[PDB]
Amino acid sequence: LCPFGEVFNATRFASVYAWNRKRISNCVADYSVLYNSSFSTFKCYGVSPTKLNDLCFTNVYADSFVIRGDEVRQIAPGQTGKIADYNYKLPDDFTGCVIAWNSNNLDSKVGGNYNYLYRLFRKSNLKPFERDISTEIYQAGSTPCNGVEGFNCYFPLQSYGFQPTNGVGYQPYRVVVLSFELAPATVCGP
Amino acid sequence: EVLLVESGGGLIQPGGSLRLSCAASGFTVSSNYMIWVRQAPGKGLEWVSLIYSGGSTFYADSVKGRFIISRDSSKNTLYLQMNSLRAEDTAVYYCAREPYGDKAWGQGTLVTVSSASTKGPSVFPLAPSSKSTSGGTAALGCLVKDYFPEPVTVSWNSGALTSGVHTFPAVLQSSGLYSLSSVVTVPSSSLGTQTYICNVNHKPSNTKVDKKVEPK
Amino acid sequence: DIQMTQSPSSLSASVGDRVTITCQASQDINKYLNWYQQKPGKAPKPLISDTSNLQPGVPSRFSGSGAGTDFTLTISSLQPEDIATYYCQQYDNLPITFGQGTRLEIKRTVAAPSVFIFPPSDEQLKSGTASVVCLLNNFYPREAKVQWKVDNALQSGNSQESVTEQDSKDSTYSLSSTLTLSKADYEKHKVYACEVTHQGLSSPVTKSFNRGE
Ligand SMILES: *[C@@H]1O[C@H](CO)[C@@H](O)[C@H](O)[C@H]1NC(C)=O
Repeated sequence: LCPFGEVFNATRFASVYAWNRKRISNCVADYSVLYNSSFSTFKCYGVSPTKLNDLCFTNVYADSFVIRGDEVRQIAPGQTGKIADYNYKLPDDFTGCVIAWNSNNLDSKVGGNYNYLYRLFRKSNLKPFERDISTEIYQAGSTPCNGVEGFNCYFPLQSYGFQPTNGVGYQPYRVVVLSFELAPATVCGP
Repeated sequence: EVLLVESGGGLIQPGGSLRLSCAASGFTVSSNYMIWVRQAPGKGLEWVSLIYSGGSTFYADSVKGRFIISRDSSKNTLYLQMNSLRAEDTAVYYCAREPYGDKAWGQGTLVTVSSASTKGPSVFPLAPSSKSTSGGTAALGCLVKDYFPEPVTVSWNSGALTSGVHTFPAVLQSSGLYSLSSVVTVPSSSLGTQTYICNVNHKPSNTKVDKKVEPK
Repeated sequence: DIQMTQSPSSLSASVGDRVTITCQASQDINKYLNWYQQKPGKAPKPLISDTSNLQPGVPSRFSGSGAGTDFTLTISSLQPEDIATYYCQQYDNLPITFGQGTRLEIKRTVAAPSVFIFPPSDEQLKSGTASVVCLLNNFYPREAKVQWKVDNALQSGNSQESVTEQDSKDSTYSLSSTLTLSKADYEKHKVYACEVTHQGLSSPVTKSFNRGE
């Protein structure tokens, strides 16, 4: 069977700016075993979770990261916001599934979990499935920064600082995005 | 040092269009988050529009489909295009580098949405009293009557006199025209030797009036 | 939309007092809450960002605290320069929303107004209207009564007044009252009087003139 467990059950998830991709190949996938086993979000575009078990694809990608609850809505075709624009962008014609669950009991800490970051500053929007891991000081003026933070010179990433007492819109959510591409078709339902 | 200077505000009829401009110095507009905020006369602050570092735009529901936020990097300028204007759009509009980065706010530009016509004020002396107490204080002033729209500026002796000056908020008269008074207190012993002139400016009507105020 | 409610809507405090302005959000905004100071006749100035971070050029007598739905601005040692309207703002959840504002006045010792009356100009009269102006200069507190009297008949419905914002130089207010008559009504009467009642006056003060004297 396809190794979804390694994705969904990873101990640690990536920061959304540095989102992880697992390329799935040459295996059989029960996507109905997923679509009940427990998820606050399970939205499919251009496919149904039921119909996936009688379909074959060249490859499947499993993208995974953490964002805050109120940002899960940006993980959909046609959205704008700091997450869709600067961190993780789905194409308008997306074919796949967005799956999310509250991870407050795994990813929040007393005093703040500062390990999860997002890109706040960027001069232009990401292309679909673009990953920007630049740490370059953001030049907000005409004066070059020369790697030093100061006036008009900003670290481009910010921390969520997840705390267990946060309201649910500010709690961490683990997200997995399944993308299906159509060479010989190597990933099939049973 | 960062400067933000709004312009383009003025009197406009209901249904009309205006473009406000916010000329920036000291940061790159096209690289930054910026907003427009408005304040109706005597009211609080209302968010209007937002543009992200990378160009995504957001609007208050009350202006959605009517207003457009944009920027021109060659001119380092932020705009607000305002269509289908309504009386309730009447406000001072502020631009700001917000919510991220080194924060800065402009000084605001006044938009008046009204079908009433521009009218320049009449300026009348408030003459210092005859019985001004010999070694005491006299008051004198100017009455700036019957103008539309706001604002007027009053200076005394071309800005040489600032101490003891009060320029009152305008009252809206039942005529739909504004009126205000500007007064200053001076030593009574000054009245024989010092000239007092109020400089009134009403840009909307291109009125400038310099009224000399003397004992009658 | 996240509604922001500040408390109180106005306050009056003494020099050196520790002042508290509260802000409640109708839902959680975590730390993402700003404070602004708007001085009489200026634009809003950033005071605090993200609950507690002091902006450039703001003294450390200002501080912010709170989290989630409950926030506080504290001024530890109130100074006259702090006369302003203060606004909270939540910015991390669209639409950006502001509190309704807290107007801050500073107390001083009672100061009676200086009172002056001004007849209409001959120039205005020729044009068909008479504006009579009464000035109350540099008083505290703000509460004051102007009574216009024409040949000792108390006048109602034909006056408007205007009050300045509190001046940080001396913590005082001033007030303008304008009585408007037609030229024909103005010429029917002799004695034009404004009678002022204020806490700093043991009894009301009256300034008057006689038309054509
Ligand atoms: C992850 O872990 C649980 C509990 O051990 C297991 O039952 C579940 O099937 C796993 N999830 C996936 C999608 O493999």
